[PDB]
Amino acid sequence: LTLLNQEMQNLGIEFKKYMSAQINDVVIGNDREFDQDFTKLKARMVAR
Amino acid sequence: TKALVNEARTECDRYVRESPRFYDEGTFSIYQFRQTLQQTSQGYDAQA
Repeated sequence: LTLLNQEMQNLGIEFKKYMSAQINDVVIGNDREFDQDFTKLKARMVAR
Repeated sequence: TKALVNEARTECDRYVRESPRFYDEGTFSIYQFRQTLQQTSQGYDAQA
């Protein structure tokens, strides 16, 4: 029991790390999937 | 081990401060960013 909560605390700290990493990739375009959808959005409006 | 680790870290903290050699007009100019800001970097990105 004295060790169970230590894993829980790291889980919260580690959870924010992954979320911060994924979101950061979007702001700069590292996530290639997001860029492909984004360029589609721009093309439709200009064509529209 | 503790003594050396503390001593090593203390020296490692001195590299961060910029020496006069850090700046050199010929080697690199901080003002070339203007060329990337004067109607060059259109979006709020860091690709150019």
